[PDB]
Amino acid sequence: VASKAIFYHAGCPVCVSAEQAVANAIDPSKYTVEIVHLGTDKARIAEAEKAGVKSVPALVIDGAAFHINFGAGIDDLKGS
Amino acid sequence: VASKAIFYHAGCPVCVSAEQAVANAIDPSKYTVEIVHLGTDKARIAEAEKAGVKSVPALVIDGAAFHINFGAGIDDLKGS
Repeated sequence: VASKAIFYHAGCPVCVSAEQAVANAIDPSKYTVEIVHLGTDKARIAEAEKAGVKSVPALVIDGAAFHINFGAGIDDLKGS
Repeated sequence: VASKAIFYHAGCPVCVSAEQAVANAIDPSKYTVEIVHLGTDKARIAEAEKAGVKSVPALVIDGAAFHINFGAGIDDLKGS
């Protein structure tokens, strides 16, 4: 087993930077990196709200969503 | 490699959270995390600027600065 690290992002440039660097620097041995793309699935947005994802990209560790490099917020994805 | 990750903080509560989770997810066996406290050395603001550190609780990996959940603005600790 390992710790849980859920990485939410919408595929934004800033998100790619965090994914490529930080999310790849994290080893699946200690932390299971679960990347969730919000740039297509609008149903998972409701999940992000409750996960603690208020911006992207967000690294949810133990429930705490660390928003690494503010590219877009969840409000920016929340049109109507 | 064993390049260092430069973590700038200011003693704020957010520093602790980032240090506990993120700074252990990126262990020194991969990247040596260097804890830089601007609360101790104030003349290091000029260094942070050139490093790319626009805000505290943030880490610089191989040169790329990533702000963890946006800790505190560097200009919040600075006047003019």
